[PDB]
Amino acid sequence: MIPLQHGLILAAILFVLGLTGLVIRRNLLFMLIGLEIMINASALAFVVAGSYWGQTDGQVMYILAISLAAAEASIGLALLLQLHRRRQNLNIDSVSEMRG
Amino acid sequence: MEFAFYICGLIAILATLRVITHTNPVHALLYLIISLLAISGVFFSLGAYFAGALEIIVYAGAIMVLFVFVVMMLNLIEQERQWLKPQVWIGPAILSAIMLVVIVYAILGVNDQGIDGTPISAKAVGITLFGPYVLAVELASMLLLAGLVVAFHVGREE
Amino acid sequence: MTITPQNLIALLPLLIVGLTVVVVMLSIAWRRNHFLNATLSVIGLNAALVSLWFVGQAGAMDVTPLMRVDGFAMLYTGLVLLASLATCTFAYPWLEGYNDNKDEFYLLVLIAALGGILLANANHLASLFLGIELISLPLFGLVGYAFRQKRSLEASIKYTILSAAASSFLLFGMALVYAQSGDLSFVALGKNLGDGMLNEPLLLAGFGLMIVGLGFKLSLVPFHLWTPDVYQGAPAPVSTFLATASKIAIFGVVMRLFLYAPVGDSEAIRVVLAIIAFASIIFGNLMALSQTNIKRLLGYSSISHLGYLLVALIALQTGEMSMEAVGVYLAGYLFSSLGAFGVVSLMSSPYRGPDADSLFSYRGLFWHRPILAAVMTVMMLSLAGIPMTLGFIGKFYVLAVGVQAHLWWLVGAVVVGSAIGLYYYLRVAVSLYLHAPEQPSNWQYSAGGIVVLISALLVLVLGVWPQPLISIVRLAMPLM
Amino acid sequence: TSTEVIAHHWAFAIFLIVAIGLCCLMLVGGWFLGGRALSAKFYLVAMFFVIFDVEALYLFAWSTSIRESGWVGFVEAAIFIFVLLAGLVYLVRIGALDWTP
Amino acid sequence: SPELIEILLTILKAVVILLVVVTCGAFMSFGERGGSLQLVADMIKMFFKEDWIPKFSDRVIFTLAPMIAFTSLLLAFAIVPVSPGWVVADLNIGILFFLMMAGLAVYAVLFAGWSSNNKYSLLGAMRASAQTLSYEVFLGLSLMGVVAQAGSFNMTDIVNSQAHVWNVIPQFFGFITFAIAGVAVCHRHPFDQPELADGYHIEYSGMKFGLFFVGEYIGIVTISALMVTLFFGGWQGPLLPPFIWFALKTAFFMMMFILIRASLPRPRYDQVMSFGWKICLPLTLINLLVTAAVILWQ
Ligand SMILES: CCCCCCCCCCCCCCCCCC(=O)OC[C@H](COP(=O)(O)OCCN)OC(=O)CCCCCCCCCCCCCCCCC
Ligand SMILES: CCCCCCCCCCCCCCCCCC(=O)OC[C@H](COP(=O)(O)OCCN)OC(=O)CCCCCCCCCCCCCCCCC
Ligand SMILES: CCCCCCCCCCCCCCCCCC(=O)OC[C@H](COP(=O)(O)OCCN)OC(=O)CCCCCCCCCCCCCCCCC
Ligand SMILES: CCCCCCCCCCCCCCCCCCCC
Ligand SMILES: CCCCCCCCCCCCCCCCCCCC
Ligand SMILES: CCCCCCCCCCCCCCCCCCCC
Repeated sequence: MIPLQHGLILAAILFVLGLTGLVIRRNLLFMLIGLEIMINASALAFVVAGSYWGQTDGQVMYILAISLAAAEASIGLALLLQLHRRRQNLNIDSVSEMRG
Repeated sequence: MEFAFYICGLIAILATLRVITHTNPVHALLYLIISLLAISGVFFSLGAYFAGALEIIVYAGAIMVLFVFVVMMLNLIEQERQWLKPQVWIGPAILSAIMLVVIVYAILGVNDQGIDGTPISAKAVGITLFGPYVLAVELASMLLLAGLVVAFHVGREE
Repeated sequence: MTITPQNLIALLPLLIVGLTVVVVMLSIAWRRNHFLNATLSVIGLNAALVSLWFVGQAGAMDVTPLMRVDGFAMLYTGLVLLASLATCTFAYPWLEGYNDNKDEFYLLVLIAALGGILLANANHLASLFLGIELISLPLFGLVGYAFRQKRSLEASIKYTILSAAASSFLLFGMALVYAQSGDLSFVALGKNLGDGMLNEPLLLAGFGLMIVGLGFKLSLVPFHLWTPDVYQGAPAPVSTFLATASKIAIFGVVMRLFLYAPVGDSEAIRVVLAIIAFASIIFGNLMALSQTNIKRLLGYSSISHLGYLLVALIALQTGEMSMEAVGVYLAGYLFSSLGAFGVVSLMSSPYRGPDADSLFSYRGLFWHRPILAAVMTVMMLSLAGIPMTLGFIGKFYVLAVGVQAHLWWLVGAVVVGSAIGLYYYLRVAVSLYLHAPEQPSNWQYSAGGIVVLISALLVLVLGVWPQPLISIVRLAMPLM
Repeated sequence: TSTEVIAHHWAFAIFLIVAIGLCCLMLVGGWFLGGRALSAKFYLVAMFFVIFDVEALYLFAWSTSIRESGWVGFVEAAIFIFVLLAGLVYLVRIGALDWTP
Repeated sequence: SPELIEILLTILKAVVILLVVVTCGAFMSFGERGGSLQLVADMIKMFFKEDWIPKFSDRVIFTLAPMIAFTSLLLAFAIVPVSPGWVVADLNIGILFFLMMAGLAVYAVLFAGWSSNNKYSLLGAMRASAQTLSYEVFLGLSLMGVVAQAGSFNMTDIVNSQAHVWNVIPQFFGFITFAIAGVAVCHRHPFDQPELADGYHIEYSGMKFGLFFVGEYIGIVTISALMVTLFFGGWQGPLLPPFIWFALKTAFFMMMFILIRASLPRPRYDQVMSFGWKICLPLTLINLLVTAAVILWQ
């Protein structure tokens, strides 16, 4: 009764919202937050695709996606803690000296 | 089932929109938790009961707890509000809008017989996970071990 | 399908690398011994090579709905394992200079080798996604292993953020493809489309998002800007492992995906990949023109060489020798980049600390270390495509595959980018034999030295005499 | 859709809204009526909780279908739990799970 | 119509269960403290007391934390079957829904500590949050022993699977780990106050403080009822009605929580984390492995 198209469009909306939140923010924490939004949107799209076909594979890919999201959130917050404890500044544009 | 799906999708979209524009980190994380709860409600509308339970247990109950922990220990760019003035988000917003309109053009035009909403239980997901998905399970434990090792190596104080 | 005992006899390198991970981890939990843990890592990788020989005694079979093991998979597994062994060998003097925990580096290197093996045997979207994450996140750890170093922390943050974004793109594309196809197997990606309906927009857009993620992973233009910063900031053995193992494993699974997907011979994806290959070759060669940093220069070089590989990939279904060309090119590129980043590793070893500069200064290298200057020159000529080297044999293979498929724009791009490459590679080599104005004693440094000399001897011998490697690659046919 | 399942859906929804409304009305009556007049170990503990929670989800999925998975599934969970215990042992011996050094 | 009076009877049963649970939590606040109207006395004392939000604090987070501390375990009660025909939601996920509410419960402590504009209260909240995460990490597996024996996430199916042998005997290690995890997730003695670190309930006064207290005792009601349902056969009894048996077993566990508070002493903070992780997590993994081997052998 629910269209697959509507669930896919909802996942796409959340994905592009996470992408623009990733781009527009100088603070690294909001960049990590936008990354979490994008990966949650991708997992939602996999759930919609799996539930449309009546298959278990969508929830399995969802489980793999949230395992990835947990590990990436852990690593990114470790890197953010390192940046804050070595520079006392979460500005990502200051971490830019390698260029050319 | 359609009613809950549409309200939860709308709540998730609205909460994400408040997430990416807010200035306070704790408030943004609270809106993100609200969006995760809405996404779990969407999962329960589709019949993916295990996915909704996992969206509350693992995403809102573990990962956002980690983000909240980091924000509290930071005790925290905020003052100027760069992302609010249109001269900063003029480009990225229309770029994301163009990407979204191309994606939803691809979405419109596919075979769509509708979603039945029959519950795919966690028992069947377990049979699949521990049937034809042995290497996904073992290497996913392997991946989480890798993430644990990396995050301890980087995030410890000394 | 389920698991048989013979399926376990078609799984040994994965199990060997995983058991090496567990054993090294428990040995770290026992005590913090750099020598013993590094040795356990290299014995585990060598045993995985011997396990590859043992499964070469066995046949080719589909071990899961996920995995498929054939000679294609064994060839790419061997390339990944050789890259990992070289990385550990270069990492030991570097980690000897590193005044912190050292064996976590080996644990992450082994875990990334496991992900490379998974990508080498992947026949399924779930396995491809898992292998990509399994080579990515240990590289998050390894690129910023020296997180107190400001350049390494910068490279870690850049690679972590950008690879998380690319993983999101790839996952979204996989979800759209599964929404269309209804099956995550490689062979079913387009099976439910017939009568010329192969160009369905949802399948194409899903493959486009996967192309964005994979082309980030392959340093393809315009997902290439991370490459010089991440290459320069990362530790030099980590740069070696990234440039060799990650790109080889991801391009192998991309080769398999475009081989068994029925949507692989759509004209739209072929044209997009042709544009990406053209831009990658030209942009990498042009951007490496005025580089005084060897690591950034090798990043741009990696962009151009993956453009050549993409040119070989486009001629898959039209031609026949495309996968053989990819194998020969991958062997030559593996040995060349191994030797190049190995010299970068040993001259930057031991690690001098987070505050000291890691500048290379290759000018005048002959007058204080002649043999490493000779090996650097040999690999510079190999990446240029000089006929006395196996890099030319790969260039000749991709040129033959572009001529057979009549890809004249890509052939002209190869020639022009080759000329620009001649300029900057020969500048690097003649700088090695210039005069420097002004400016070890272990056996693991000598092990890294003999590794780069062995790679030079292999690239020179297979440049003059390429037939053994050609016959090695040719027998590695997969289950068609 | 049976009568019992929609009755239970209505009962669950009423349970939700009565509980939330009772708490909100409790705080509203509290406010309206009356007379006016850090160390990195926290991040590591939360991170360990997240990782082991995802492993716990895999074990959750196994546990509900034991009779439909056979001894092969037990073996699968055996290497899974062995790697989990190896990681836990690793964290214990390296001092990661040691609040007091 | 029979359908309308059936759904209204089910709604009335759910509301009766909810009111009984709330009144039981408040009445056992009194019982942990003849004087039946004493509870009403403190109730209207906190009701009519003026409320003080700190001036330089965050209003929404400060107001939101007691709501979480109440509604999390209050909603977690909804899966518990009391008697045949007296369940609120016969969910397919069940104990997963309990795990969802227990996961959301940590935000009350974190939010209270941050919104209370005080470094000491913030440090105490981080300490308590680390503790409850350290015990929530094995709460689910301690219940997975029972789930593995029953082969389903449903609660009525678990109670029907307890029709001959109660799961206290085969899942005694699951019994012990779920008891410790239920006590620790409720932030009560001996896991009551882990605190330069002060309490995170400071700056809370009046009806918000009442919300925190009644939410803790409601969580005690929910944990004891789920304890009975999972490990002590639920409502199954030979002579008395099933409602009566469930009531006596729930009261039995609730006064044993009170007795554990009144008797046991408080271990140290690092001792609490070391015990939690190092003992209870490998013990629970081993318990689930041995349980699986036993059921597959039979
Ligand atoms: C009221 C107007 C809006 C007011 C403001 C927003 C309030 C919250 C709105 C979202 C949550 C409630 C949505 C409405 C649910 C009502 C019940 C319903 O529609 O149930 C249908 C279905 C029952 O299951 P099924 O067996 O599939 O039945 C289908 C036909 N027989 O149900 C299902 O399949 C699943 C039911 C939903 C999933 C469980 C509940 C999820 C709750 C998510 C909360 C998100 C955070 C909210 C934050 C609010 C503040 C911003
Ligand atoms: C008759 C027409 C039909 C036949 C056409 C045949 C084509 C192949 C044969 C002709 C090739 C002509 C090449 C001309 C440039 C040769 C290289 C050169 O002059 O390099 C010197 C110069 C460096 O000088 P310097 O001042 O030291 O640099 C600044 C830093 N110190 O170097 C530089 O500034 C950078 C050099 C970059 C690499 C060289 C340029 C390559 C361009 C593509 C070549 C391929 C052919 C394209 C078409 C050519 C015209 C038809
Ligand atoms: C501060 C407020 C925050 C937001 C609070 C909630 C807002 C919405 C409130 C109104 C909700 C109305 C009820 C919604 C429908 C309930 C029934 C339902 O979900 O039925 C669907 C499904 C049935 O499945 P089952 O019965 O097992 O199988 C047979 C299938 N016919 O059953 C299921 O899928 C059951 C699983 C889903 C149950 C969700 C219950 C609410 C969860 C959110 C709690 C939030 C707590 C507060 C915030 C915490 C901190 C952030
Ligand atoms: C096919 C490979 C061709 C290049 C080989 C490079 C290494 C050869 C062995 C070392 C030779 C070094 C010669 C240095 C001469 C310096 C003269 C300076 C004064 C004019
Ligand atoms: C910036 C560098 C640009 C390099 C461009 C190199 C171009 C080389 C020459 C390409 C010629 C292609 C001719 C294609 C003809 C196809 C005819 C098809 C007939 C059916
Ligand atoms: C009915 C009796 C059956 C007895 C034998 C049961 C076990 C047989 C099959 C064993 C399969 C083991 C698979 C292990 C996979 C490990 C993957 C590790 C990846 C790193």
